[PDB]
Formats: sequence, C-alpha cells, structure tokens
Amino acid sequence: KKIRTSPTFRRPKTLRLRRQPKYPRKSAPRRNKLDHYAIIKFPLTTESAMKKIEDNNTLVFIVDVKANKHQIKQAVKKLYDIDVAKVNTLIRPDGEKKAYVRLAPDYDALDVANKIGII
Amino acid sequence: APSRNGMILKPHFHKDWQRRVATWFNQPARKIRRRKARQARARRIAPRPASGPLRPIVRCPTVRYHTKVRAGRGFSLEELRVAGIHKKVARTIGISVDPRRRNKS
Amino acid sequence: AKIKARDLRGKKKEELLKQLDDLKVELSQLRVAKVTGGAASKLSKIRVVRKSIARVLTVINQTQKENLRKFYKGKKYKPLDLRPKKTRAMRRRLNKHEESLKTKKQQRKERLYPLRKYAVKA
Amino acid sequence: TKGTSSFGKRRNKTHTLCRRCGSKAYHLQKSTCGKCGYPAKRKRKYNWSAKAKRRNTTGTGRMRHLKIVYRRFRHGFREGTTPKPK
Amino acid sequence: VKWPRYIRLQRQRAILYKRLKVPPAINQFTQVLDRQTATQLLKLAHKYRPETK
Amino acid sequence: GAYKYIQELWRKKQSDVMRFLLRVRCWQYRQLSALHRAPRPTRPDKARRLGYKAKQGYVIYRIRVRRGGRKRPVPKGATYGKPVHHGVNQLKFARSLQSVAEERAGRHCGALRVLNSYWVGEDSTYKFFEVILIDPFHKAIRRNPDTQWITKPVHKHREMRGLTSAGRKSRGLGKGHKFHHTIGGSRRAAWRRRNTLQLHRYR
Amino acid sequence: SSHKTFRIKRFLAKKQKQNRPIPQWIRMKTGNKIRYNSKRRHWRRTKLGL
RNA sequence: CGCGACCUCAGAUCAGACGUGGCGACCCGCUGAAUUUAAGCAUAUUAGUCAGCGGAGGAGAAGAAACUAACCAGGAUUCCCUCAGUAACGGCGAGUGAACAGGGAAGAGCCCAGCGCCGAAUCCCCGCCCCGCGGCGGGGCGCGGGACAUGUGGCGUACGGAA
Ligand SMILES: [Zn+2]
Repeated sequence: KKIRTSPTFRRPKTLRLRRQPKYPRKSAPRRNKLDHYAIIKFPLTTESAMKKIEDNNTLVFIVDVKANKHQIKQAVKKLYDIDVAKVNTLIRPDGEKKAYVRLAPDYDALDVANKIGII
Repeated sequence: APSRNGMILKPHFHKDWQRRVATWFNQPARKIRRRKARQARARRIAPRPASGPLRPIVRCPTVRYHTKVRAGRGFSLEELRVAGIHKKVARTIGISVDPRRRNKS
Repeated sequence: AKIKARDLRGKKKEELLKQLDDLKVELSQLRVAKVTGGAASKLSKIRVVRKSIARVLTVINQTQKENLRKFYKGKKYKPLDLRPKKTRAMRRRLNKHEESLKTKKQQRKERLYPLRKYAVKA
Repeated sequence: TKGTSSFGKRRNKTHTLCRRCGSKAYHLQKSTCGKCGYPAKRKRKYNWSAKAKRRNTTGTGRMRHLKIVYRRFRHGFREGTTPKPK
Repeated sequence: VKWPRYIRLQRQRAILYKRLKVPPAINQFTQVLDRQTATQLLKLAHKYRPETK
Repeated sequence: GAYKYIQELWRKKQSDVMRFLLRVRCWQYRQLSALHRAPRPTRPDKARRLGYKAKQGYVIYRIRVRRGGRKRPVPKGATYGKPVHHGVNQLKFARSLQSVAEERAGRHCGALRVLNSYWVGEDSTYKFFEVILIDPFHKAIRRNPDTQWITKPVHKHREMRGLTSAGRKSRGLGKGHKFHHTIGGSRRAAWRRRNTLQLHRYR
Repeated sequence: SSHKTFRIKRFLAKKQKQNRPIPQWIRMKTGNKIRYNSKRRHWRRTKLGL
C-alpha cells in the first residue's frame, strides 16, 4: 500500500559498499621524490641576486618547476631554520624556477647568506 | 606481331608474377634440415623402424595403371579381424590401421 | 671514505636513513660550493655523493621489497609488484597442471593401450 | 593581391603540437591530429605511405622496454634468482 | 506512471497472451490444479522429497 | 527423452503452436535492445547440440541483426569505372547474417570467446540469433580438459577469422570436386599457390 | 607573444638551451670528427615553424 | 497488506580475473578499382590484385569424407614433380585455366549433443591443518555457501554401442 505520488519512476537508491580488497595493488607506497633537499637545487650568486639579498632582506634560490610556494616556504624553513615572510616565484626562460624568499625582519638575510656560504 | 611461320603461343605473364616468383635457393638447406629431422626421429625411436608403421598391399584404381601394387594407407578392420589383431593394439604395435578401407575381393 | 653495500646490507633502517640525510646535506653543500666556484676537489665529489645516495637508496629498497615478499610468501593473493612479471602472453598460459590434466577416457585409453617397444626382422 | 599581399595576413595558426606523436599536426578546430589521430584510439597508419610508415616504427624510438624484453628472452626469461655469491 | 521498459514489456506480454488466440497446446497449462488438491499433492510429496546435502 | 521431442517440435515450425511462439518471441526480442545477454538458452536442445554446457563460465547473448542485402557504400551515384561495377542496389554480402551477429557479439565481448550460434527468430527487418560465449579465464573451463582448448591464444576471436560454424560456410571450403578451390589453406592460399612461378635451381 | 602556455615556454627554453656552440675541449678527443655545431638556429632565419 | 520462493531486470570505488593498443615479412575473414591488353571500346583482361577494415601465432589456415573413382578400386589435411598450358571458360578474340590418378616429404588420430544406464555419483568459491609455493597445486577436516534436474560427471559416437 504505497501510492505513487509522482508519475515519474526514478531509479531507487541501492546499497553500495566500500573497497575491501583482498590484497593491495602496490606492495608499498612510493617514496616521496620532492623532499626538502630535492626541491631546492642551489641559490643564485649573481650580482642582481646579491643586491636583492643585501637590499630587500631576501634570498634567491633555484627550485624545481613542480614546487609550490607553500612547498618552497616549508623547505626553506626546514633546511635553514629560518622564518619566511613571503615567496615570489617565476620561471626563467631556461627551465629552472627562480624563487625570491623574503625573510621576516627579525632575521638577517646577509647573515643567512654568510651561513649558507654565498656572498 | 607474327613473323614468317612462328608457333602461336600465349604466355601467362600478364599478372604481377615478379612479386610472386618463388626461388629455390633454399633447396639444399631444406634437404639438410629434413635429413637431420629424419635422423633425430630415428634416434628417438631407437628399436623402432626408421620408415615407420607397416603398410598394406594395395592395388591402383584408374585402369591406366591397373596392375601396379603400392603401399596402402593402413590395414583394414576385416583384415585385422581375420589375422586376430585388435585394431587399437595394432596402433601400439606398429601396424597402420585405417577404418575407411573396403574389401571387395 | 667509500660507502659499500657490504656495510650497508647489515645496518639498521634508521642508520640508513640518517646516512641518507647526511649525504643529502653534503650534496646540497657541494651544490652551493659549485655555484660559488669552490674547487675541482669539491666538484668531483658531486658524483661520489650521488652514487653513495644511489647505493643507500638501492639497499633500502631491496631490503624493504625482500621483507614485503617474505611477508606475502605463502598467501594466495599478493601485490602485483611482488607477482612474477615474465610476459603478457606468458602469464596467461595454463596453470602447468591444467595442461597435465587428462580426461578419464584419455587416461583409460593410455593405460589400456600404451605405446610398445618393438623391433622387426628377428 | 593573391600572392605577396595575401601572404602578409598569415597571423593565426591552425595546427599545434600533438601530445601523442609530438608532430605539429593537432588541428585546433577539428580536435584531430591528422598524423596519428590522437582522439582516435588506434594509431593512424596507411600502407600507401611506406616511407611515412618507416619513419615511426618499433625500431625508431628508444625501446626502453623492448630491449630488456629481448635480453630477458635471450637469457631465458628467468626471474626471482641471483648468481652464486662470493 | 511511466514504467521502465522491462516492466512495460512484461505487462504487455501478458496482455498479448490474453489477447491473441492462443493454441490449445499452450492454453492447456491455464487449466491449473485447484487449491485443495494442490495442498493434498504437496503433503503427499513431502514424504517423498529427495535427500538433500 | 524430452530433447528429441523438443527437436521435433522446433522442426515443425509451420504448426500453429510454433508459429504463435515464434511470433511472440520475435515481438519480445524486437522490443529489446540489439545486444542483450540472455540468462538461459531459448533452445536448450540446440544449445546442447552446438556445445553449450549448463555450467559456470558459459554465456549466451541475443543479437538482433537488420535484414536485407548490402548496397554499395558510395554516394548517390559516382561509381566511377566500367559499367560492370555500376551495380549498387542488388548486391549481397559474402558472409551470412548469423556470421555478422557472431562478429558483433565477439567484438562487444572482447574477454569472452565465441563458440557457436543459433537462430531464434526473424522479423521482416530483423533477424534474431543467440550466440554462445565462454569465459577463457574461468576455472570451471580451464581445469576441464575437454573445454580448455579455447584457453589457448590461437583461438582468439574465432568469428573474426571465420572459424565458427556460421563463418566456416562462407569460406566455401570442403572435400571433393564440388569446390576445387580452397584446396590449400583457403581460397587465397590456393590462388597464391596456383599463381606462384616456381623457378627451380636447375630449371 | 607574452601570452605563451607552459608547454610552449618549456619547448622554447629547450630550443634556446640547445643553441649554444660546442665546447672547445670536445675537438681534443681522439676519435673526434666534429668541427662545428651545424645545428645552431638564428632567430632571423629558419623560423622554427611552431 | 505484508512476509516468503521463482522468472526477468538495474545499481555498485562490492571480491577475484579478463579485452582494449603496437608490430604486421608470413597467415585468416571481408570490401575492393583504374591505369594496361584487346592495336579503338562497352563483356572480358589487369583482378579476389593495389588501396581500405578487422583478427592471432611462431607459424596460421586446413584436416580426419554428406571424398575420389567406375577400376581386380583407392582412403585425413599440408607441400614438391607430373598430370598441364590439358579438360574446360572467353565480342570462343585478346586471353583465362583446374582436378583425378601416379611418385615422393610427413604421417596420429579423436571428442560431444542425441539414444540410454548410474541416489548430481558433477563443478565453482570461502575457513583451518600438512607439503610446497618466481608458469598457486595435492590431500584431509568443514550440517560453510553457490552453480546444476530448463541436465554436470562416468560408460559411450558410426570404425557400431550398451546390458
Ligand atoms: Zn599526433
């Protein structure tokens, strides 16, 4: 005794189960190949880069194209034990990403450059 | 164009026969391969005859020959029954048996 | 100085990871030195550090996959990575026992009428 | 007008780089390659172009998997074993 | 209700069976056993039901 | 047994009972899609005679194929060439409609393997056939020695190469004088053998 | 065009990197039959018809 | 006014597997011309050929007569010689064109439906134990499920078979 209110007959919602595989498709997860060491290739030591470092309290790095601003900021913080104010990324006409990492005013970009070795 | 009493002939070279020319430069290699295979089979069946199963006496149809006697496909079921040989056992013993042969004479 | 698989095989996973991290730090410092010029002695060590990293990662992955296949050794279902990959057509052949299986009639015929060993002219 | 004057206004391009064959044949309007037929599942090839067929064959590229398949077949297609250690 | 195609087909097939002049060889199965005789037959066959697994 | 009675009943198609059954079945099949999987065979006797077995792994698909001949795939006219080949309308296809149905079923079911097929009905515009398909990777088939021959890669897509019963007839192969062609592997093989110039070493 | 896509920019970057000439020490190898790049592209001619 | 079986029919990122595409010298199934010849050209010829489509293997196809023969008969299929540029086809013109037998290479035969007998005696999947597991099998223990009576398995198929 269930009356049809509407003339249309939609497909009834049937129960659907989740995935319960008998065995994983892959034995182990693939190790991440975008770690903090792989993401950052090398800093730039050009005259413009040094002027940028000594004027705007920032740093210049070469990063893979696949990296995001969040990834670059986290990688810089993890590697150099520094706080990043912001990140500005661009792609040079060569295939390598250039990243201007503007640091927080508390830390000294020239001191960080001295520590990392570029001057 | 015909010229002073030549034989009238019709060569069958109007198709692309050069694409389907079959050379025989592999004839000696094929003969060597067949000889090697035959020797390998003979060494496989060490006490068994090299030629193979026994073949029956068979005459020829087509009265053109009408007299020649050749090897048959196999021994008939009636022949096996008269000889007292089971048809399945004959295959294992090395007697060629075919179930299509008749026996009129 | 050289890192060898003989020593890498027996060490623990945490030790291998720490050595990998140290190698990564050294490689980053070598890249910085290469950018800043440095010296040929520093430049040549880049390949050595890269090969050491490759050796450490190879040992880690080999140990991990050996442990995985030892764990899955015996189970009916195992990951496709651990499954044998010979060829696409070869993996779809018969079970090596279904082929050896014979019908009851075939077995009876082979038992009742086996091939005989015989000779002629004697 | 139909010549040098008309060659001036070749401003917008119709073909672009295909992502399956790599050639600059992918037609923007028709969304079809015309060199390999990218929207079609099957690779485009014809027997009336023997040179075009031989330009991109199995041996043309790297065969990064085919060469190792050949080597494995040569040695016996074995798996899951190692040579005797020292 | 705009019923699905399978429901519509299975209903109009019965309608066709009712409408068309069915031959007697198929119509004979419309003459079914009555309720009481069916119950008696089922009760009798319950003793002779075959052995299960 | 009931199978011989069913066979005689199906042989007597002109009877009123079989006419009514065929008409009802044809209407029901025409009311369905062009390719739908039947759960059980319409003709159990025909399925058994063709090789169907009531075990897991055996599938049956009912295929509706449009009737009629095959007009030439050309524009309105434009059949350029000598007037021998101007014929477009009154042209007939080489293979049978049963073979076409088998081909369509096999193409749709790539994983399955086509065994045979049989006729179940025909309209004025549609013909209805049921095709038997077997799963080559099911244990009930692979472990059985009798039915495991399809598991080998040689028998992939039998209907495409014309190895099924329906496609075998179209090849025009057989024993005796009645054919005198396909006396090798096939018609193409016979043509090649008869039109290959055998040039020996010593001529 | 100043409105290029990522794939086009990467292709142009690779074609720019491939344009550099041969190092001088290449010719000092024993089995060296190479004198010049012979594959250098100038922007004016051989317009790289993308 | 619901519940419980069955037949048809859908949803699943349900559990476990399978097909897609490439190469394509050889092979199988379709479609398929015109240059050329006929001193023109329309049937014919080029030609079941080029081109086009689909499908596998290391070979493929074919294959154990609804055969050939008319003889005192032969006896699966495939390949070579010969039959033979023959019988035969063709504006009987150009041209096209086998097969039987014979001699060799090789040689291996078989299985179902039906008819019938056996307690479905059959098969698939999941749990546990032992062997072994890199082409996932064998045995035992499971009132654990499913498929199957709209027919699985053993005997049995034209050369007869069963009791
Ligand atoms: Zn393309």
